[PDB]
Amino acid sequence: YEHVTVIPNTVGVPYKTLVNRPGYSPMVLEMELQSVTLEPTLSLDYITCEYKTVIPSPYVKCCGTAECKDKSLPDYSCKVFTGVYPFMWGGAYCFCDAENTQLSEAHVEKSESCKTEFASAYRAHTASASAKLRVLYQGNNITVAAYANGDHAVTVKDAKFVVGPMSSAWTPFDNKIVVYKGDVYNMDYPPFGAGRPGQFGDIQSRTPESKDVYANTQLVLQRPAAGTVHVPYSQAPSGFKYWLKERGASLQHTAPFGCQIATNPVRAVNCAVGNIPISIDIPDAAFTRVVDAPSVTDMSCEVPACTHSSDFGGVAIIKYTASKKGKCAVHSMTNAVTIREADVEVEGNSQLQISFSTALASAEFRVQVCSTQVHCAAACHPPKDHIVNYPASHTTLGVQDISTTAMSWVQKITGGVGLIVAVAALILIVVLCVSFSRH
Amino acid sequence: YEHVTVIPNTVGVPYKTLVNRPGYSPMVLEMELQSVTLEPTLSLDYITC
Ligand SMILES: *[C@@H]1O[C@H](CO)[C@@H](O)[C@H](O)[C@H]1NC(C)=O
Repeated sequence: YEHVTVIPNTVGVPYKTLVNRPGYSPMVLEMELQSVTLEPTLSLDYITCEYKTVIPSPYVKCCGTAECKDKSLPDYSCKVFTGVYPFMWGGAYCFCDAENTQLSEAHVEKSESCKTEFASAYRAHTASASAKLRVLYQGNNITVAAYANGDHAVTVKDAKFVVGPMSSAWTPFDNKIVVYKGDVYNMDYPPFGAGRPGQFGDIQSRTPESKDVYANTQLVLQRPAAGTVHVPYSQAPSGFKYWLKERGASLQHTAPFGCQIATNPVRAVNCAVGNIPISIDIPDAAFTRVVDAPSVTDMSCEVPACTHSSDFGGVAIIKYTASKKGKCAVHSMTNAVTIREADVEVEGNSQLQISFSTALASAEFRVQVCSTQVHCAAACHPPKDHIVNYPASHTTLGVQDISTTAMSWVQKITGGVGLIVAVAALILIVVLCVSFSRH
Repeated sequence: YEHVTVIPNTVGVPYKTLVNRPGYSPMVLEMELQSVTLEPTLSLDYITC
């Protein structure tokens, strides 16, 4: 047998789905979402890290002049100066008072630290869904894992489960993302080869190991301090290290629906959006012919007390009489109320208790068991607490709601005098019809 | 659970107060006044003999 259902995309909220098959006892299964993972694409746009500035020993000269020869290196720069008269510990370096010259040059390269610490920019666009389910089958909890895209089919305990596709294509991610060691950020990185100094992307590297790099750091030299031998540099401050200082809030806090985000691999998990379709092919072995199930008769219901709450605040006692000892499923056919229990053993002329959750001020509903219906009417009361920690979406109430006793009040209010006014209009128009024929 | 009540200021007369809580069996408590003491201020104006 094949059964298809749909459930809200929520985690930790048990769901009852009643599959019925003529000629056999109908059975209701409990399905729970352990977690749902969304794996986005991974197109590594590039990486970046802190840079090291290499400035070899400056070239000094006397009574002669140096010269700049271009170097095919990133952001390589050079300069010359004249008239410098450096002094060392033992005295002047050389005699030429002003005929001397100084040549300096520098460049910037990647740091070995990049091999361990860095920030990587990807252009992830799409994603795939995988999920974990817990199912109450034959009186035991069973775990299943499958891709929640409507394609993956999984066989367990002789039954075939298919999940997905996700109703909503929404994702918390973005086309372009930047990832640190364990943090993710939605942020539009500058295009490769156009890094703006002092900002993210100031140095661009294709891979942590690729020797080729790109840089933009305005490396300008300056005239050295008089009387000293040294090289000054106007090295641009590293925007990469700085961006780590102003990273801002991570996406695990800014993600709508709070989809928890992990790494290695990067996934977004546990966000409630849309719903999921599930198709279950269940072999008939689990199915039991109706004759096998014990009968039921003399059904009475009572509610000693009930309390509409996020928990199972409602308790109902039912008196039942059955043919023989045996298991029997229990369900509520009204979505406004949910029942924690799935089935129960029935011996005969006995009673039982059931714990349920509702949201109506007055709970008036039918309950199905052993292919029989029993009414239940009660007046719940508001609990004391206004907010709770654990989640509970079972007790969902639409705009339609039970006015309870006040229902009668509005039923009494609905009475109007339109009938009498129409009667008066008819009477006047007829007594006029003596003179009013067809106008 | 919190319950508030008021009882006449009298001694030796038992009082029944029924506290009820939905979802549980209501319970009625017996409260009796053994005695009530009023201690006034003490500002010794003076003494004599
Ligand atoms: C299934 O999970 C529920 C959750 O609390 C647990 O109480 C129960 O013992 C588990 N096993 C079953 C229902 O067989």
